[PDB]
Amino acid sequence: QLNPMREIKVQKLVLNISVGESGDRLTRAAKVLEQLSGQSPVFSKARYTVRSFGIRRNEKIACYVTIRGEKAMQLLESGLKVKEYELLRRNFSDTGCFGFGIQEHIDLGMKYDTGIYGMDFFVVLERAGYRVSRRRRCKARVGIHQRVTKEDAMKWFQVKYEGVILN
Amino acid sequence: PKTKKILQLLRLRQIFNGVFLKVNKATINMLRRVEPYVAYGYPNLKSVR
Amino acid sequence: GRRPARCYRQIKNKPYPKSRYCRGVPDPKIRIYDVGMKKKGVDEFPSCVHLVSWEKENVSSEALEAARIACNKYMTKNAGKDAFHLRVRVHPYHVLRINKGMRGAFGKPLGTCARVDIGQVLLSVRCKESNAVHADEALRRAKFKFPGRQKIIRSRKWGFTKFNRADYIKYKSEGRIVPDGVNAKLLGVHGPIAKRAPGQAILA
Amino acid sequence: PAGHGLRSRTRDLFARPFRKKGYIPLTTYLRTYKVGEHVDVKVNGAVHKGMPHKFYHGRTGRVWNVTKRAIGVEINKQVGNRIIKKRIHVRVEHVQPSRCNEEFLQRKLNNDKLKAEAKVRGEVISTKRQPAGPKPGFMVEGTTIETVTPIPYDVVNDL
Amino acid sequence: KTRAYSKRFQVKFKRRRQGKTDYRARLRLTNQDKNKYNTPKYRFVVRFTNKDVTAQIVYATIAGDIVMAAAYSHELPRYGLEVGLTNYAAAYCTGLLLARRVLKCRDLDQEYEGNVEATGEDFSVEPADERRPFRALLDVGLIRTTTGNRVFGALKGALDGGLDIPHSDKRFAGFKKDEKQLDAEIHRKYIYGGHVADYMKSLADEEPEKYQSHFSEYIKKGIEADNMEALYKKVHAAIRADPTHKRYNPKKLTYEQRKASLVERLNALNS
Amino acid sequence: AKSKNHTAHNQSYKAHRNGIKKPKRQRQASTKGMDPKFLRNLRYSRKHN
RNA sequence: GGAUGCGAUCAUACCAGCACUAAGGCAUCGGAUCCCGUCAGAACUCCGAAGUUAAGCGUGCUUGGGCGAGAGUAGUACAAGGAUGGGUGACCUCUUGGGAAGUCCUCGUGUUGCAUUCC
RNA sequence: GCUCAACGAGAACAGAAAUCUCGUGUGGAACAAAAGGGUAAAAGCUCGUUUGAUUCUGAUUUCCAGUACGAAUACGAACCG
RNA sequence: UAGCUGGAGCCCAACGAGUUCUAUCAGGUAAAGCCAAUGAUUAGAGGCCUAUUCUCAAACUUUAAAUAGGUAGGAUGGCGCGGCUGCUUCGGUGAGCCGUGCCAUGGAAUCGGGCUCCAAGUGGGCCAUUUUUGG
Ligand SMILES: [K+]
Ligand SMILES: [K+]
Ligand SMILES: [K+]
Ligand SMILES: [K+]
Ligand SMILES: [K+]
Ligand SMILES: [Mg+2]
Ligand SMILES: [Mg+2]
Ligand SMILES: [Mg+2]
Ligand SMILES: [Mg+2]
Ligand SMILES: [Mg+2]
Ligand SMILES: [Mg+2]
Ligand SMILES: [Mg+2]
Ligand SMILES: [Mg+2]
Ligand SMILES: [Mg+2]
Ligand SMILES: [Mg+2]
Ligand SMILES: [Mg+2]
Ligand SMILES: [Mg+2]
Ligand SMILES: [Mg+2]
Repeated sequence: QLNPMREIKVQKLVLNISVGESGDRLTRAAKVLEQLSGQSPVFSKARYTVRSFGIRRNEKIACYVTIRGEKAMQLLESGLKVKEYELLRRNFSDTGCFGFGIQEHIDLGMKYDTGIYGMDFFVVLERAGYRVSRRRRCKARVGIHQRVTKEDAMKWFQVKYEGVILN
Repeated sequence: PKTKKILQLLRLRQIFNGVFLKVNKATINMLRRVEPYVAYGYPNLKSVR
Repeated sequence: GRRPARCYRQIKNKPYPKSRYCRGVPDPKIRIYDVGMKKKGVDEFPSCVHLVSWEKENVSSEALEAARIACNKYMTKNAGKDAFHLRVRVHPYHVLRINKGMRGAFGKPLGTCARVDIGQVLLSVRCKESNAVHADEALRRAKFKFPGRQKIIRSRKWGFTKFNRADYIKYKSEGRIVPDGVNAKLLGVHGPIAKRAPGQAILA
Repeated sequence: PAGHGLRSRTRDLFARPFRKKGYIPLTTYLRTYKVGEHVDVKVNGAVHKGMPHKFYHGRTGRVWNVTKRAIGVEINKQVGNRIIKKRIHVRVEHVQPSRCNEEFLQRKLNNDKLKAEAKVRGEVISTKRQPAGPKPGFMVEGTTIETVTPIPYDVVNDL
Repeated sequence: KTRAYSKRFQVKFKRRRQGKTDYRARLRLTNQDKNKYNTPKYRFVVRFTNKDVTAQIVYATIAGDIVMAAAYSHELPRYGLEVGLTNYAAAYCTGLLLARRVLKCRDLDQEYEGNVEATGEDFSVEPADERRPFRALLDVGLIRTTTGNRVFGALKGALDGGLDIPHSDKRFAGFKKDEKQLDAEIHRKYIYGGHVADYMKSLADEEPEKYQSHFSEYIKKGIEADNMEALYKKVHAAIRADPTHKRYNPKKLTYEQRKASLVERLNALNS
Repeated sequence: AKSKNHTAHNQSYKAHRNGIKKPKRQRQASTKGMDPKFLRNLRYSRKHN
């Protein structure tokens, strides 16, 4: 259906950095997200003690941030440019979300010569009316005709960033 | 004790004592609980007189 | 060895299963419950005979295994290893205690036994009609391993199903029985209509 | 105390009924109780304040006091030779109004109306209940009669 | 899902499943002391839609809630207010209108005339010592009670209308968290629409293109930022003066229609 | 030497010799334990009758 | 024949998958000055009225799952009282009373209060 | 204010378990402890403010002789959060 | 120490009752269930999953008896009129109580006469039908 309310837009983009420890590495990791977003990043603690990774309970090991609006549009454009608009078929989840990775944030543009850091890009695609599942009063499911699935998300990437899905 | 009480309400305190009982649901279910201790039936005019 | 079965023959206690409150229980002697051709189609064996217990008593795991072996060996020899299916219909779930003076006499586990009642099927054999007489002989040999009184009864059902032979055949002609091993589920009139197949959807 | 705690052997008694847990309906909370009324006591295990002892579950008693969140209930307890009129306070969640006199309350109004008519007409009546008694004679027309017979015994169909 | 899941599932209360009622809060709002017997606890229900303000005086019975009096924002044009029917000012107007209506019903309006000029600070109508003022409890619902929430605009209107509502001033528009006191001047500005009027001035000058599209119905009605104080002042005075089937859905099929359709589908699969 | 621990044998027979005693039904049930509010108020109302 | 606010009962009301809806109301929706709010105007809060019934909400359908009522299971299982009843016993009869539960089969899928309002 | 265990599909390093995202999720988690009950806009988790874990005696429940102690409940008269 | 018993009385005669009936509450034992949660447990069938399948539970359970349990079945009730309250309500609004005038054919069956003091002995029990634990 060609309803004008049935247009896919980026709900939010989440930049994840997972260092695995705390100290100067985490602080320099956070500053990179500060530069690329303009908002204070939020740290994430560890939930289990795992000897192989060398992490204890309630230890700061990662950091992330949520961006929405034109800023997340430009960040996704530059991030997908690093891939040269070459995603993968597996990269798309079946709920209408996809992501990729960046090995080095220098390709995003900032010189940062803080150090050498990568990030996990994840992007949530949604249509209008998704508020019904997040508003406090009268919560409800968003309805299958208003949901974004893998077919729409893959089509959305093909025609917006001239991207090609690899197999 | 339950058999002892019911036979007191029917006034059957001794063996070979006899009484007249009028029939209703209340009395009949009283009689069913003391069935092994008693013999009864429907009397006729010759018996009553 | 162990005490004679007369010491535990009568059902005197409440059931005492192996559980979190009863630990250190030796394993049952009987571990196999189906012998012969177990993976035989439901349309192959229409003959069914039962060894039915006529007493309410305990039956040990030992007595169950001995009867299974004795019933099995005659059937394979006198009818063929391929001509029958024999099923033990009782599982030993009761734990018997032994107190090895009377101070603190609660006993430790001794063995496992089944609790059976009158009319309870002990053993079942499904074969073909030509071998039904041999089926009575193997059940007759098996009953000497059990305490108490047992009967051998010719079942009216087709094989191990719950269907009488007069009605299992009637359903088969109508195209209303789907064979799942030995169970022969009788499809009916419920569920999605698209779930059925051409010829397998019946009104009422 | 002395071998058994307050809620001993109440595992089934104080449990909630199946698929009837969670919220407590508003009807429980805005029923009105007055002194002299009859109420049944039924503990519910989700409300722990005002909880009566397990003896009073399933007993009916009179209301003798009313407070903000509870009512006073009078319940008979047999202690050896005699009955002790126990007086306990229970929160409204564990109490429901009793219907042990509902049939009596309506009957009393009806007996008043029936005796009112006898006053107008000048008659004398009873309006007193009588147990079910012997049925009067009656006739039944000639219809079909089905014959019932003992059935021959079948061994196979006994199970 | 599994049939075992369905067999053991217990459904919540219907208005909980709809996400419309906090049953913990409703219990504490309606539960009355037992030695008060049939005395009802009255509620001051204030609800905001996307376009309307609902105000109701409600008490609970067995058969359901019973309303003593109701008022709406959408009937405010009958008094003079046609725009901004969901802001802090119209919330104050709805609260004042409801309070005037209840006092009329109970013959208390003349005895308890509240503030007739929307003072802008904390108010409580003083009990007359012979007939106490009508007492209701504010029921906010599922909204978040923040400082300056419009529900406290309606609360302020009911207080000025003459109702006794147990409250505090910590949540009126104007309270300062770093000072623990209320600015009655900022509160009066909100009650008379100053925060909206400041926006119109902060839109008509620097971004006229945004000003036209944003306050379109204001412009279409010819309302300017300088008429708001007089517009809301007249409404309060006006309220205090005269406060008083073709079927379009299908029906359920019958047995003789449901079974008739089933015979056709079953043969279609069979053949 | 061990002995018996507990029994209710003969206890209910003992309880029924002077068969179970129901308390005397009295008009004007005692007001003790009623809430002191509405108790002093009832006292004040009676005093001012 | 509809809605909205607040409810009663709390699955005949739930769950799963499909289809459709006039008016109005709801809702989705636009924005971030002010109050408020977070990593994030996503949520919450405040101010609005360009667009839309796509979603939500409402209604209907399915030889649907569940839930509810029947019939049947079955006078079966069990169990109150009685027997100088049978039997070596296990147990089981009869007599005076009470009386269940799965499978299977059939049907159903809400009712309703106060206020305002749309046709 | 929020929702737990677990599962499904996803994102460089990073895999069975490191962090992020969406969907399902009647509790399959958690609630110091034994076990049993009980609890989902909570009784669980996170944050804000706090000391009612306060004063005065009475009454009732459990044990029961219907004594004491312990423990608990419903009021009253204060002072507070 | 309470209970069971005697003696002494005394106070009175509608009140009750080791019983049924009518109505209304409460229960998780027997049975049953697993083709329902927790746990145990045999076997194939079709594609780890799905639909079946044999057998189980004092410290499992959705359902769920019989027998026993509690309450009620009027004169110690009701209705007007008038008062009192320092309690309660927006409010004679309620909750009670006080006074006063009327009304109440006795409200199922059956049976029946029932507050205090002083004290004795007892506080080894045993047996039987049914239920039941250890062995
Ligand atoms: K034998
Ligand atoms: K114990
Ligand atoms: K059952
Ligand atoms: K099971
Ligand atoms: K003594
Ligand atoms: Mg034993
Ligand atoms: Mg002690
Ligand atoms: Mg709240
Ligand atoms: Mg001895
Ligand atoms: Mg002794
Ligand atoms: Mg927005
Ligand atoms: Mg729609
Ligand atoms: Mg159905
Ligand atoms: Mg616990
Ligand atoms: Mg405490
Ligand atoms: Mg049990
Ligand atoms: Mg059993
Ligand atoms: Mg003595």
